[PDB]
Amino acid sequence: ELKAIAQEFKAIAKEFKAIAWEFKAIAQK
Amino acid sequence: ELKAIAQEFKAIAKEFKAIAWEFKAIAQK
Amino acid sequence: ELKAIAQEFKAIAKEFKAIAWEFKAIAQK
Amino acid sequence: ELKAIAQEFKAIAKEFKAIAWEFKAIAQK
Amino acid sequence: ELKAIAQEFKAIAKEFKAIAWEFKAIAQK
Amino acid sequence: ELKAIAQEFKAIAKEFKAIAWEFKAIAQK
Repeated sequence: ELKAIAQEFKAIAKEFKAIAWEFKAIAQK
Repeated sequence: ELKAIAQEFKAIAKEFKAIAWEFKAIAQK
Repeated sequence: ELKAIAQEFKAIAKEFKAIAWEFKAIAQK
Repeated sequence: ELKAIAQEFKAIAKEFKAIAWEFKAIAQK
Repeated sequence: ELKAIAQEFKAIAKEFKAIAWEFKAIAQK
Repeated sequence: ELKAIAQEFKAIAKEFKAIAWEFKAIAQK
């Protein structure tokens, strides 16, 4: 299902947004 | 938090496993 | 290095967000 | 080839599983 | 090991390069 | 849509290539 693929990429985008935030904090640190 | 990063990559791995499974099913058909 | 990694993950997150939207568009065809 | 895409996403999932495992080990320490 | 993480991201980059190529061919098609 | 997806995956591949290089730099510290 492409509908499932779309939803899974949406979740991946959310997780990478969080990863970017955490590395941003580590770097600033 | 590195623990947060690790958890988020674990989630990403699980989503890509699902994406691979869906594309495989699409390709099968 | 970590600052650059944080920015690269931020850009990756935005790109996966766009990919998810494109697949969503194809899914609800 | 969709079969190639599916195979490549399967490989990606396996690499991110490994990345999650490594970051978890780093965070543990 | 960050050395392992670096190698795993290098592999991921290679796989996404192939995915991009295959979708480019499907789209052109 | 597929054309845009192909281009987004191409950009993602390049970004993961850069991330891999940055982690490689941190790894051989």
